[PDB]
Amino acid sequence: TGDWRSATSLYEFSAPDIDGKMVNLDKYRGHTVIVTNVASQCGKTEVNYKQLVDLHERYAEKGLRILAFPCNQFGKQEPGSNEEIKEFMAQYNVKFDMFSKIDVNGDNAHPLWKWLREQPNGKGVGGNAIKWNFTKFLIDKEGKVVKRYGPMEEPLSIEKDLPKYF
Repeated sequence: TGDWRSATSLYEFSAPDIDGKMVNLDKYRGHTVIVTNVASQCGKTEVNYKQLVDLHERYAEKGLRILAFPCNQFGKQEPGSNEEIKEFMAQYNVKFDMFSKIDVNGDNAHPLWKWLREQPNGKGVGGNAIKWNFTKFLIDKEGKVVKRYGPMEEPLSIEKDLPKYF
């Protein structure tokens, strides 16, 4: 319907986790959140998964949550099923929150990702499309997008921004 456009925070959305269960994202109320689109066959798959796991291990106890959305729109680098994707992330000891595969660009993009890219701090410079695998959005404890990091920005580079939003 498009009726997601009236939302003004992360907490108005729901999305299915990687086991297929619908997660109401208002569960993240009051937490600091990173949302990222992931892929298993990307040149930066390893550095992003290793460093997202490191961020989660070190900062979950400070209220950080990480929401990972698989996406096959970037070089068909997430071709596997949700069950295969779940198995893949086990080699990295992923313990943050894993979601079912989605599109992030175009008319079929999941409404959460359409919304993320329309935010004042989520929309980028000359257009808001997701450029490639492992874009990250940093979301504050009120559910607002505060920063967007591109595919080349390694997760450890979010660390310098993260604690101030605690």
